[PDB]
Amino acid sequence: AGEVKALDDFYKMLQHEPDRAFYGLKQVEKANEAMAIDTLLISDELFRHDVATRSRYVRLVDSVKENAGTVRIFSSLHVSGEQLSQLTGVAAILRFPVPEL
Repeated sequence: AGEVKALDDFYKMLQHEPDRAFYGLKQVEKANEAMAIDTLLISDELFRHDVATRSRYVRLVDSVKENAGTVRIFSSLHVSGEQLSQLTGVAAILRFPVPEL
């Protein structure tokens, strides 16, 4: 609902300002280091089944909230979550561009 609105806005951002729409954990982590994130979009599959990697995901979630961002956790039982999953399970809409990409 909010989930599908956010993901719509992600695809919109790819058209409107591509430098404010990233996917992939490395890109999204770089954007959070700059505190640039508007919304983090994450599949709950990524928490499901490896301690280090899961911890990396939980740090990211908490850190994004600490940086005045919003996190939206997607089920994978609709087309919306399935699509996020095709983008590696993590994406972000950025509030600001990150000049260093």
